[PDB]
Amino acid sequence: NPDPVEESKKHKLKRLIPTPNSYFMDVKCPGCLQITTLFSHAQNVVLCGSCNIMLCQPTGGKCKLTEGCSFRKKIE
Amino acid sequence: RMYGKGKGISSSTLPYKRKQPSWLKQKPSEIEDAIIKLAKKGQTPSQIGATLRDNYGIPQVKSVTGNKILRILRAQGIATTIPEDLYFLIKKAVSMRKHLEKNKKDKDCKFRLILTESKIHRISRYYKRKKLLPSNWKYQSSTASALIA
Amino acid sequence: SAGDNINAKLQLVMKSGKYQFGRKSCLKALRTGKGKLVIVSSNCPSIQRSVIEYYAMLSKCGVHDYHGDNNDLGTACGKLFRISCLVITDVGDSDIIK
Amino acid sequence: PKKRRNGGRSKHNRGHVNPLRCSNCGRCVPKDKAIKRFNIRNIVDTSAQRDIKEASVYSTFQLPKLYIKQCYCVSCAIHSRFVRVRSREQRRVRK
Amino acid sequence: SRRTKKVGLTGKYGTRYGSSLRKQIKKIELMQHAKYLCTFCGKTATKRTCVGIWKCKKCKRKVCGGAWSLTTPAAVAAKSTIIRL
Amino acid sequence: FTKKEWYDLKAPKMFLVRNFGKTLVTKTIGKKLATDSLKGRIYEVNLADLNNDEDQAHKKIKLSCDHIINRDCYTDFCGLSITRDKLCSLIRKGYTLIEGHTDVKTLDNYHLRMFCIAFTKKRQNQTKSTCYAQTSQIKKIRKKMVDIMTAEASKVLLKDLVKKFIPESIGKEIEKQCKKIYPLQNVLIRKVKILKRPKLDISKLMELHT
Amino acid sequence: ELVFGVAHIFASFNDTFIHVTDLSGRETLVRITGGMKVKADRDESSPYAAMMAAQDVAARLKELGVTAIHIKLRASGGTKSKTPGPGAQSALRALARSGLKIGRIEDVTPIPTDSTRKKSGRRGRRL
RNA sequence: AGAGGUGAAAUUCUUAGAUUUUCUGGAGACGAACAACUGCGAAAGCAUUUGUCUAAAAUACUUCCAUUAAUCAAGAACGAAAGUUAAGGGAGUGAAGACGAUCAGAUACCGUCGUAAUCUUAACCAUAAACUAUGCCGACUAGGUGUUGGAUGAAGUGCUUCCUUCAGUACCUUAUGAGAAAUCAAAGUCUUUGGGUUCU
Repeated sequence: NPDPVEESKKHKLKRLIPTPNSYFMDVKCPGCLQITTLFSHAQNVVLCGSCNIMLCQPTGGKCKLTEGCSFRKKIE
Repeated sequence: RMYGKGKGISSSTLPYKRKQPSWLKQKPSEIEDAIIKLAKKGQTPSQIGATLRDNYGIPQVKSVTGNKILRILRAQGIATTIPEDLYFLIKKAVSMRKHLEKNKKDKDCKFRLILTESKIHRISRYYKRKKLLPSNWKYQSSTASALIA
Repeated sequence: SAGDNINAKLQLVMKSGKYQFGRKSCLKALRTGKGKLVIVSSNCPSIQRSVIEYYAMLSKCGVHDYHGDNNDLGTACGKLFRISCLVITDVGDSDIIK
Repeated sequence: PKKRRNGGRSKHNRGHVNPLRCSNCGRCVPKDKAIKRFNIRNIVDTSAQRDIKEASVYSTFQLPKLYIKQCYCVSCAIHSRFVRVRSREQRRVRK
Repeated sequence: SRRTKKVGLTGKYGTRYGSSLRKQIKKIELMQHAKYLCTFCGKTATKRTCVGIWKCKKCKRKVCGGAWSLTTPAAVAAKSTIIRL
Repeated sequence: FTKKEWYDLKAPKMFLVRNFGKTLVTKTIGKKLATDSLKGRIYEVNLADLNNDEDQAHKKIKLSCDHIINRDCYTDFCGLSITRDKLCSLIRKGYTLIEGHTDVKTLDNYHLRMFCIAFTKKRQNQTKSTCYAQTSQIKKIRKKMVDIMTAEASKVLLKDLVKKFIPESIGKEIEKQCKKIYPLQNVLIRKVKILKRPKLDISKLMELHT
Repeated sequence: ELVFGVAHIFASFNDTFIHVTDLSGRETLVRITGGMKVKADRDESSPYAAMMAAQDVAARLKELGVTAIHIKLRASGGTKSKTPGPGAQSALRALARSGLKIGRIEDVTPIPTDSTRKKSGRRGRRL
């Protein structure tokens, strides 16, 4: 029954209601205490505001990110 | 797909939420100012939106400000005279023609050049059916090298 | 893409900044010191490129040897005539300086 | 009436395959259609291996092996009984 | 308007000599009378002066070349091999 | 015939048995010195019967008769090759084989061309039927292996180059580095050919014979 | 004291060449083949002819003084055929039985990494 | 002292040393084994290495434009092999041809040789069982086994497998689906007959 379908996350993009798989997050690089926004499935390299350091490596998917930091989904 | 085979359904699908994301406290005035500055520094609107999303964290500029990026770019009067897709097609055709001139034995490059110029003519016909491209515009294949302005 | 980047920067300055092409104009710009960057085509006659480099090194202005000939330099500038030498009086919002 | 679903060869997503030459008759046959036998065989029968061992030294000498890799056209393979005619239903079975 | 269907510059020969001979001489007269790129000044103004000499109308500079074209494949290949080193 | 006399064949110092066979030459009459004829002939001899170990029976060395004194020929390294049966046994359907070759000169100005061959491994948890590798990985492996077989064959002399062929150190090192790109099974220098050699120096020939 | 020669064995669906030289490959000691061991214009490739060829060369090697022999097997050539002819079996058999030391055996038939065109048309032989 | 070759043979080469062994140099060709019911390409077709140039596809995208699209008489690009023209090349194979055999005959099948051709360059030619004998675009309809290229999540050991998914690519079974049947997951959703379009 296709209306109240609940576990269509494993379904390919453009499900019954097409919703993108990407999202946005904030990264707290350890020892840097800086604020910036970051896109999952990004395509460019980024630099922090406080201390100039790389954060994510642009690849064909969700990037590699750095060795550490605390990265949290910023969906409200 | 226009030429060849393969459906290739890969694309980007916008989220259901049409409004500005709630977390975004950014203001449309500086969004437009940044878009103008970035276009002035010189980038096509597609990659303008790309770097806007990646480095400024403002997805779907149409959500932040109630219109499209090429629309504001035109409203500022600084939009280019040749649309992005037509310009890129012309650039690719120019490059492959330059290559063909040296290697005229590249039948495959000849075939692909024919396809590219067919696309150019169809796209230009559409763009001049719209008023946003002069009626006398033709794209003869000689001056296309400098036509990139 | 060793020439693609410089061609793109040239296209950007042609739109934004002010420039001048021609041996006489570029020589005058170097004399007055208003030149910031001089582009020399690979086709430039040896004497002309020599005097250009001497003027530029006197006036502390950079010289960039174009990868193409004067036809290619004109095409890159968007003109339909040979150029063979360029002076950038000012750079607009272009990264050609570095 | 299309005796075989694959047309007697193994060509798919392909226009042309380079032919090889039958090891028996020398006729050109497409590589995917040719019947290939990679036979690994001794130089000598077991009786002669015993004699080679007893006329050899190192007390561990191992008789070399022949790797031949023949390929045959349909007619040559059928005549050499490398393949059988088989029945209509058994024709589908490959292994 | 178009003056000849296919004879081209060989129309000066009328009906004399064979058709094959006229076509063969046309093929190379086309490139013997053409203008070539002067790599020294960049202007396509190099014309044949004599059987193996090519002069640029702008440079006033002349260069040894082929009988009917500024360059021949055998010479350009040799130059390429030399410059490879 | 009755006018032919035996000659002994000697092997260089780094080898084991040092006397691997006899050769025949006709009489020394006329302008035929019967030593010019003996000079510069090639002997293809296995390593099993040269170092008395079975595990190296798959390789054969070429020795070129370089000097003759009295009655024995001393020879020198002239080439290397693995045997056909082993080469064919190494090739099985389901794996991609890597082939590479390079030209390299040693400190002795000894110009060599070396061909090495490799195969892809199956690892343990694959549970598949094929071990094919992407052409990009093929290219990377070939580049890495050409560089490796060039560097350590160029920074070493010919004698120690041969004495490092003997333990196939090249294959061990190529594995130790290529574990991190694609697992490879038995990889060895398939063949070594002497492209050109310096003028004969009897001094160093006898130095490596003694 | 053990002295070694090299026997190039050539089995090619016709006369089986038996060719013993020294280690270098020059200085041929004895070449017998199978043509002179049978005078029927046939059976040149036969085991019958190969066996007498092999015992004859073994006798001559014994009288020459070489007692150990290496083997180099060869089949036709790079275009004709890859499989050794009927005579190789009996050549090796008789060389073993004749009593001389047999050392190392190796297959050396010329194998083209190329594909130079072989005889007969694309239709091949019709017999 | 024979060697080639054959179902036997012969033509042919061969005491001036053939065939055979080994080495050196040259030449043209080809690019095996890996090599697959695998990949790429509109089709023809495309397999030695490296470099440069060039394009394509899939995937990922909260990037841009916003109907720009589908199919197409005329017209255009490409179009195996053979063939034609002109230079070069010319090893091997080899339409023609010449021999030797077989046969009643054999101008054929077989064998020895061999011109054109095959190869490169520059032009023509525009045809093949150019075949999946199946035009292109779109929607829907079923399970399983694989396999190629991406992307997602997790677990054996920074490394590798499994899960999901897109796009190719085959195969097996199944049809109260079709078909004259062979068979077909399209050749189905057709007398319960009309998605669009071209050709015959």
